[PDB]
Amino acid sequence: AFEEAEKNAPAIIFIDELDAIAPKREKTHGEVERRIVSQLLTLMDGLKQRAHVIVMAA
Amino acid sequence: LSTAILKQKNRPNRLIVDEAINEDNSVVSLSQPKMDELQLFRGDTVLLKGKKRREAVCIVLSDDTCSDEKIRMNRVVRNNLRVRLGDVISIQPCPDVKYGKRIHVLPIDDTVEGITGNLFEVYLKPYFLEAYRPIRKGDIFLVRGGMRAVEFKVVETDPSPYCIVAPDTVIHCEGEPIKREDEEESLNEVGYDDIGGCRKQLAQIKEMVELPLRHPALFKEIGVKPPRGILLYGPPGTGKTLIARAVANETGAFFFLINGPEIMSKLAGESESNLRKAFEEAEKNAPAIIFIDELDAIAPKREKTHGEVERRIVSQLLTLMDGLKQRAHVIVMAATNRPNSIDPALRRFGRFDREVDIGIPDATGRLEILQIHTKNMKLADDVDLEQVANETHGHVGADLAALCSEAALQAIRKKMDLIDLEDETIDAEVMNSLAVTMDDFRWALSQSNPSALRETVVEVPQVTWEDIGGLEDVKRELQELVQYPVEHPDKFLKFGMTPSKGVLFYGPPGCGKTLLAKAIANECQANFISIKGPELLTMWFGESEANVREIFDKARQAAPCVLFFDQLDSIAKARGGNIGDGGGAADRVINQILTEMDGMSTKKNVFIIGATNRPDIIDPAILRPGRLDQLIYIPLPDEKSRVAILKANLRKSPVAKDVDLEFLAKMTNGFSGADLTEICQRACKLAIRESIESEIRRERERQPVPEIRRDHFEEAMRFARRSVSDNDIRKYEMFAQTLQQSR
Ligand SMILES: Nc1ncnc2c1ncn2[C@@H]1O[C@H](COP(=O)(O)OP(=O)(O)OP(=O)(O)O)[C@@H](O)[C@H]1O
Ligand SMILES: Nc1ncnc2c1ncn2[C@@H]1O[C@H](COP(=O)(O)OP(=O)(O)OP(=O)(O)O)[C@@H](O)[C@H]1O
Ligand SMILES: [Mg+2]
Ligand SMILES: [Mg+2]
Repeated sequence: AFEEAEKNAPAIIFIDELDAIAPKREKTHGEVERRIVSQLLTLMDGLKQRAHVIVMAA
Repeated sequence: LSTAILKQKNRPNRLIVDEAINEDNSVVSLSQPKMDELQLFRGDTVLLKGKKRREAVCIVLSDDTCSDEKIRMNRVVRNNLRVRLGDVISIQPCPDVKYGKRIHVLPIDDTVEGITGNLFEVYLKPYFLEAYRPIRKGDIFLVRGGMRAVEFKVVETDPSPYCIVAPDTVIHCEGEPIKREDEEESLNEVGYDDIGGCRKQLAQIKEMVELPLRHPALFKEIGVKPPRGILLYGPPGTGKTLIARAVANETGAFFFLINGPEIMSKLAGESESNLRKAFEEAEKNAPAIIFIDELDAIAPKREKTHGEVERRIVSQLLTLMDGLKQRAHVIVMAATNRPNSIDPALRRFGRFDREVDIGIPDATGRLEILQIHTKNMKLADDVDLEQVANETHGHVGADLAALCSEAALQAIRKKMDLIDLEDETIDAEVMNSLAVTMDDFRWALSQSNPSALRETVVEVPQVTWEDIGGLEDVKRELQELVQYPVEHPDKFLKFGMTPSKGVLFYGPPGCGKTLLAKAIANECQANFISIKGPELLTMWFGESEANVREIFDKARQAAPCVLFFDQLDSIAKARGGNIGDGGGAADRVINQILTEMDGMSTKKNVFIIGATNRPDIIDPAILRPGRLDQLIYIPLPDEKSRVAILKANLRKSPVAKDVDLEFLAKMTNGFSGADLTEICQRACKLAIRESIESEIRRERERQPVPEIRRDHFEEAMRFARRSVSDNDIRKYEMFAQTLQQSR
């Protein structure tokens, strides 16, 4: 999702049901949820404002 | 118009089932005027629809003896239609029925036994010789002749399913005979008419599941999207799975059943793949219905879940129910008795958006359920299902089935004298005499109890109102407070006053509070829940509140129910008095109790009775209006009440005539009911000691005491003591004065 997001300069990402893939790490009982949250964090940080990719969440 | 879809409109095809005088299996008779109204000729083939999606084909005949509103059938085609006498069926002209190219039949296994010759040559061939009979696939027909008449099932038809058996048509009975049990199970199939007390719920279900699948064009044109997710929720045994079976049997749409825990599989990724396969197979065969029984098994809240596979399954269910909109005609219906345990996101818009509450039936609904369950039994004439419906205050439909089963089992027990279990066979006369009577149903009602109140049930002594002496005003007030709200709510609504739903008993120890509770349990026709004070408290945090919630919920489920709190001050003590000492769980318990007392609507008839001999330490909030409104002072008995108590205790005892109870009442001024009972018990023990010593003396001389006497009571009275002091009485007097001042 993120990669074919940066591939197109005006591309946009929308994450519906953010709480599903991004629960609070303080209260969570699974390794995979924490991994996916941190992976989303790394994907967000990888953006250098040159890709011009806008990510909304609901 | 809520249940308009249940009632069937009067149509020319709609006709009452009637007995046929002379019609054979392949023909039926209708009245000539009604026949002309239907534009039907003699000798025309006719297609009969029936319950549980079963149809038959016959030949319409004109009979003047037949009624116009009635269509005449023999029992064979009635069994082919799964119908009985008094039912309404629709008859239509079956078009382009063709002579059968070949038809394959299978006889029933029981009938073939004892028939040495060929079934075809003896029965089938003369039956179909120049018959030109119309038949359908799956029909069962009986042919007379030989040693025994033989039944047959037309398994295969060509052309299918309707075909005319011309002489050139080849009918053959080779193959495996059909078991009688299979035909019995097919005939005894669950339908919409096997459900009782859920007319409104059946209306909602038919409006949501049957109408969109039959007629989706109407929903498209009116502008709405038909509901996709339907969730049946209710107490156990209320009939959710019964409704699912009825829908599965009586719906033409493809039915897919998902048992919850069956989703799980050992292989990684196989469970959500099983869910995906279920939804894909529903899409392949559309219109489709997916029934998920025990939805809470695979769909708990993801936040509370500690397993990754369970959370992935909940997410897969969310995704599939979201994509259900793309699916053309798949409808997902789920059943659960723990609707609160379901993941909340699954109850949102677009997924399980419709919820049907299969609740506890009322008196008329219980009568319908009893009529449904007793239709096959051999009831006697004296039976009265109306009384049985009125007695079962908390039964849900599984309890009524249990009641019918127990009544029939008692009926069978009454013949265990005539038939021994070790006997190899039974005389036919014993079967002929066997029948269920009203006495058996009354025995069942005596044993019957709601399934919900199976953990709170306690053995209560058989205390009767005549066992209690005095307290006549209290007895009358309690009887009215129990009977009036349940019997005549309309008057209370008319005058605008809600009936009091809370009673507290306060008084000296031993004055008759728990005895009154026992009398209420034995005599009143209301379910009784008696709980000890500290029964609910649990060390684990959050469990005591859950216990209060469970007890109040199962009180509501059994309404009209009486919820008795013996030693209420343990359950409800003054807040802040012991707040500093302890964790604070008792305050949470009392707050939960207050919430439950406030939460009850008046429509549920849950009477709450509290008993305590320490009203001064009852929490003041409990006595506030709306919760435990009526406060009753069970006082220390007076002279007339003491005479009544002494008579009630000695009612079943042999007491000498010269024993004067009036003087005993006079001398025991400050005594309570427990004190008088102790006096009588002491007199009884003295009499028993005298009798035992007399028997010992007679045995000694070899190697009396017909009743209690005046000397026994005289000896017992010197041991007697007044249990309640004057200061104790003054305590309740001050409580009453303060309470009156507050009010
Ligand atoms: N309204 C009713 N009319 C007729 N029979 C009923 C009705 N409700 C229940 N029954 C009978 O009682 C039993 C109900 O069992 P069922 O599986 O339908 O209940 P349920 O609601 O699914 O319960 P649970 O929550 O424990 O799964 C069946 O034997 C059924 O014949
Ligand atoms: N009015 C009465 N008629 C007959 N027996 C009575 C009466 N009042 C009390 N008794 C008898 O005296 C005893 C009193 O017990 P009971 O359960 O009625 O007391 P209680 O009022 O609930 O008191 P406690 O506060 O000690 O629990 C029992 O043995 C009961 O049978
Ligand atoms: Mg069930
Ligand atoms: Mg008591």
